[PDB]
Amino acid sequence: QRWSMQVPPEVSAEAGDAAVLPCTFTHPHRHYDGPLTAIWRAGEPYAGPQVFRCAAARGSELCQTALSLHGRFRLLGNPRRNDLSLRVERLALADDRRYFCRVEFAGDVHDRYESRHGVRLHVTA
Amino acid sequence: DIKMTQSPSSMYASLGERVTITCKASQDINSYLSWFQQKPGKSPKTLIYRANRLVDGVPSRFSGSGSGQDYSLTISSLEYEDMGIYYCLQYDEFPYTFGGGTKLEIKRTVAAPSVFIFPPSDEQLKSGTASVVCLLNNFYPREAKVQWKVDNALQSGNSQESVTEQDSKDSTYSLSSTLTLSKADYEKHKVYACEVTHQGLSSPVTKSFNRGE
Amino acid sequence: QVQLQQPGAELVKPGASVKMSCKASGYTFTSYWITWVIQRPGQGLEWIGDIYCGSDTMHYNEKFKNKATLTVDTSSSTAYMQLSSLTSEDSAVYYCARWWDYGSSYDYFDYWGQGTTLTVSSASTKGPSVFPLAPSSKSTSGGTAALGCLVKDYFPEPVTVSWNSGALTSGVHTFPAVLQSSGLYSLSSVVTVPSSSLGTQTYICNVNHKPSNTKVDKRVEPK
Repeated sequence: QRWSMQVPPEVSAEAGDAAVLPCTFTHPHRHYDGPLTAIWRAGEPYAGPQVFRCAAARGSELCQTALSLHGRFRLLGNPRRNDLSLRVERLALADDRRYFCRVEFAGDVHDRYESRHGVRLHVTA
Repeated sequence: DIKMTQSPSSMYASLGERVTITCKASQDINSYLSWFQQKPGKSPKTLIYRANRLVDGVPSRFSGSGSGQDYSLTISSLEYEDMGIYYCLQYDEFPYTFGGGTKLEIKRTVAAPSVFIFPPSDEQLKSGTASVVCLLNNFYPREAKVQWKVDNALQSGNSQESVTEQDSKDSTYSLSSTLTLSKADYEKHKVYACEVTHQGLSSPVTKSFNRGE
Repeated sequence: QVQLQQPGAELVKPGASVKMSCKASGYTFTSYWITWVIQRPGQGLEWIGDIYCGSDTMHYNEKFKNKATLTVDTSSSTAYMQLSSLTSEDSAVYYCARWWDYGSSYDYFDYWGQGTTLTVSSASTKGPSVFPLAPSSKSTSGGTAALGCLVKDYFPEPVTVSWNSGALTSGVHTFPAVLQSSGLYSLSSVVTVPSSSLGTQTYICNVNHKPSNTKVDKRVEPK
């Protein structure tokens, strides 16, 4: 019924390992099967550089990768099940940043939502 | 879109009282609730963010609590500087929405006004106008009654009053009453008096001058 | 030393546009987000929009989407808010505010500007007359004396009053302005001082009315 997003404020992991940035969302059009785009960006909401982008075709559960920085970002959540959780592989100290979760439906301009508050990823050495 | 309702709209509290004001959101705002204090003529001042985090420098008597839809701010022992309007704000999603505010007014012991009168300045008089100012300084409570008398004739329709906001150091108010006449009218009369009644006064006090003096 | 400086006041004609400024100093401008907030007198606060001063990325309250435009000028570290097709319903105070660490779960407003009082009106600006309220036997109380300045016939609000160039603040009452039947405003600013001080101290009210570019210093003397 309403757009909303569930994202923890903090995730910690050791450099060289893999971290999971969880993200789930609620949305209107509760059985939407149209074209979907999932985006993760870093640094700043709405304005930071994207680190991951995939898109799913109408009626398809496969979110095809359009962008994955260093090849180390991968979607774990099924977006047709309201899960946009992201896996970061082979973490580097430079990955210690704030990340923001974003989804875009097709249709009206307001069928899109990005986490106003992001998840801080802590990379331990 | 998210509605924010504060309670109460206004309240009186005494020095040293423990005061709590509440804010309820129409949705879960995930503890992204901030509280601000504002006094007349000044910009808001952020006190608490993320529902329970004190901005550095904010006194420890302030605290905040809540989750989901229900939030509160508590002052554990009220000080005079704590008067003002308090606003809550959800910043969980766009558009940010503020509550309607809580007016916090301080109750203190009765204090009679110090009453002063100022004749019009010579500079104003040569411009053709005479303004006579009666000043009621640092009284409580706010209610005060001022009447102008010109040669013992009670005046109406030629004065304007203004009351200060409550004072952050002693929780008193002050009042100005300004009687404005033409220079010709002013010079037709002799005795200018303002008569003040107030709960702190055992009987009405009169301040007056003679236009000659 | 963080500062957000806004002009105290702006008088603009109905139908016209105004560009309100918020000048930053004392920090790296491009690293922070700035928010604009409206306050109509007697009412509460309402969010206008956010802008990232590092990228010109804006988010607006839908209510204002055809009314307000947020921009930044990074050469002068100035944020701007333009309001178009002004009416009397737009007369209000507009604040800019800075966020700490916008986007962190721990972000918050860490600095507020002083606000711009916008008056929408067809009327010409008018600067005040300033008259002394002289201390005398009729303005003493228990060894203190009251004195002040009467600031008359100006438009629009506000005027600012200081005493002795800001060195005197304690014991000052600058009363809320009253509306005179001419549509011009008037106020008094009074201060209480030691009676004994009156023969050695100087008391000068400093009256500033920016819309008319009026600056007046009035020395107040006994009698």
